[PDB]
Amino acid sequence: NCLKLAT
Amino acid sequence: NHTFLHTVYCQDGSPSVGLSEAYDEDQLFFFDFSQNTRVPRLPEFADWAQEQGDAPAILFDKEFCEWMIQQIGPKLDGKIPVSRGFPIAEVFTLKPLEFGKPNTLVCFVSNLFPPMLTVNWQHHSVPVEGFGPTFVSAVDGLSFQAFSYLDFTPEPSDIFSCIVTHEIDRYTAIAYWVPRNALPSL
Amino acid sequence: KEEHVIIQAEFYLNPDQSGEFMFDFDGDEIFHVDMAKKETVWRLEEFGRFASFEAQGALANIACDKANLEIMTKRSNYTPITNVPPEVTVLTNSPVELREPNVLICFIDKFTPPVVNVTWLRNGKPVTTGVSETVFLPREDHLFRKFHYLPFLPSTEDVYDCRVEHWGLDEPLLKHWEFD
Amino acid sequence: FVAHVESTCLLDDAGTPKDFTYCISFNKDLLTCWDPEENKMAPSEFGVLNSLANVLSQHLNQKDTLMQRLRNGLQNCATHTQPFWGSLTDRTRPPSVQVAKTTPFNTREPVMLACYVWGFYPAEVTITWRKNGKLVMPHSSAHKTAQPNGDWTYQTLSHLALTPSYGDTYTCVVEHIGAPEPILRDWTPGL
Amino acid sequence: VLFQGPGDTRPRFLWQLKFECHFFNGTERVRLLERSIYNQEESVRFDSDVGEYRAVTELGRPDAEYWNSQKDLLEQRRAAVDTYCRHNYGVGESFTVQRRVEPKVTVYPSLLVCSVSGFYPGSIEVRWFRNGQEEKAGVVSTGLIQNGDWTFQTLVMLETVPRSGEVYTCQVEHPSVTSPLTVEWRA
Ligand SMILES: *[C@@H]1O[C@H](CO)[C@@H](O[C@@H]2O[C@H](CO)[C@@H](O)[C@H](O)[C@H]2NC(C)=O)[C@H](O)[C@H]1NC(C)=O
Repeated sequence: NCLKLAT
Repeated sequence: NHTFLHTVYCQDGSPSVGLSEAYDEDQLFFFDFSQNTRVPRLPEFADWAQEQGDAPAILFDKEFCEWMIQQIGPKLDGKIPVSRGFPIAEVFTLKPLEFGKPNTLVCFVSNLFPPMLTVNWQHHSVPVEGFGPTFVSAVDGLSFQAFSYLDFTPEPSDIFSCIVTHEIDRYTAIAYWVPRNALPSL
Repeated sequence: KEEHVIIQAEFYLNPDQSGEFMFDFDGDEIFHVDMAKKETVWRLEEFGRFASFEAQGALANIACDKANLEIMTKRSNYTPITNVPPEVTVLTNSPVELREPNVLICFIDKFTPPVVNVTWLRNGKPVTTGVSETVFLPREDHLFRKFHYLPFLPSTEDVYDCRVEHWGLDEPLLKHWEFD
Repeated sequence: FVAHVESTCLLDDAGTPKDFTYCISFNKDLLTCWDPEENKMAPSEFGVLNSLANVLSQHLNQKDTLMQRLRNGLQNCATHTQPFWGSLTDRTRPPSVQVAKTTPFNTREPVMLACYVWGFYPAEVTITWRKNGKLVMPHSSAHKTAQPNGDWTYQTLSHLALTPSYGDTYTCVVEHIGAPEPILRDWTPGL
Repeated sequence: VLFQGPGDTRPRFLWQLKFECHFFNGTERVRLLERSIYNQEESVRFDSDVGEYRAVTELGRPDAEYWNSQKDLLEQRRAAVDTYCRHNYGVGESFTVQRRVEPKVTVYPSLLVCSVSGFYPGSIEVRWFRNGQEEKAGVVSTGLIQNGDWTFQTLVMLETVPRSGEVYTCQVEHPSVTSPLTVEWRA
């Protein structure tokens, strides 16, 4: 899975 | 206890499909789908070349594999990375080095994947005959190897090279050979 | 005082759109995936099985990194990486003897961003046959390193150069080797 | 890409299959192998390509000409491996051996002998040194295995570092199946 | 956009992500370090010894806070020391500790050079002797050099103006050999 930065 | 490898494989690009049979990691037959001919690796092996107890299994495997390349390919192309190794050449004599006596350089190519290659021999960086074919075979762990042979008579100033072209993208590998520790005279 | 380190390192770079996914044991590459070739490549044949197993989803990982880069670039107000020019060294695999086949190694170290042009020059001409090269390898300080190789047969006449280009360099670096 | 349809049979000198596999891989990734216990293709890959591994497994699981071809995997091997088998099973080429000096490396010792051993088959081989009849440890360690020449012959070597004395005679002692008696080769300090 | 000097001065932006498994004494102690780097500045990490994400720099503050709120994610990283680190160390041991290649040791004048090349792994010891007596003065080394191909090399120099009759010995201790290697040189 992809750990996405805060947006 | 021994092993008998029966390896059907196929790929994009030529050779599109092949089968390699090996006993204890030496090639017995490489199949020729052109004439449904099972070719032997040595002359001594020529006679069991036509056992067609194999044919239905071979035809199934051959086709199911080509299905995979043709039908799975389009799906995964660009979606997963393509497996690929840079081949490695080594060059050594068949017999111990003895100046003036007949000998044979062996170019052993390893870590070959995918199995598309061209081998070239040179003498002092000058192209030379090649003395026959390049035998590609399957090895355990889903990899390939290849051998090529150059007959020669070793002299003290010899320099030879083997150049291996991986045909997936024309990457080249090189291995030099020079006379060393030649055996003496009684 | 530690014994071993395994590192999974990924990067993505704009506006080049280059990227990598690799594994590393005590500084040595187990295998990589490139965005330029999209091949899974194991460093030695012994790592073949491991690499196939561990690289099947590497392209997605890089796509994830790309998306995170764009968020970070934006968040930083488009602050650009500062070019750091490489240190380059040329040495041989083993002690050199005449007519004794050897291997030139060019080490390109301590640089960023991970973009370089490396060419081997023999007597001032580029060598195309027999050259190998590593991809961009990670460092503790977050710069990169790279290796280029050329199997060769030492002689008194032949003279070699490793030419390196990088945006942190005012001009190309030429590292010379000759037989002495 | 490279797809693989690979079957291996683990035979015997006698000719008796002691095991059997049939496996499918794609892109060097092992996807699904035959299980002779439950008579079906079971997924081996549980990574990204797992989903694909179930799809191939089930396409094959519905073919009669296949599910029984492999149910009789063991006995089928013996059938194909019968005309040439026995023949290869006792194929041997004896090893030719020579001893000469070679350039010393990794040693203070002024002399290094090399025992060359070649042309043999099968690959398995045992080399030992004797100094005037009595055994002695070699320069070699770290598990050397014969190099395949790729034409059903193998080659190898062994070294012994020494300080030559006048009467001394050194012996290379090679043990291969290709010869009934252990091969001996001698060398004495001359000149 | 700014124009000067050499072709392609366009700005670059770089993102790196690193997972580092640090092993102590086999696998008895293991430390996972998950790092995010923008350009050259590491901004946020998960240090298995700390148990949660922590901003290194300002730019990482939003991420540490956001990722720590995912109580689910924390649980999985906290267990990664086993599922990822220890598990992957399992696989290999062609790459892990087991690998062993023996050095090629040679000695040649230049100042005497003791060349130790082609070995693995990188733990080695190289000593100089004059007539049986160890010489520690005047001994420098290029350092341990990684070739990038899973072998190391090093040059260890001894400064002397040799005298006739003298025997110099380089001695090498490495895991690949049970007893030390020695190579000599004389003039
Ligand atoms: C790597 O080499 C390439 C080509 O040798 C360089 O590319 C060119 O850059 C100039 C301006 O700097 C352009 O005018 C050309 O059109 C480019 N050529 C190509 C083929 O793209 C590139 O700049 C080099 N990279 C580095 C880091 O120096």
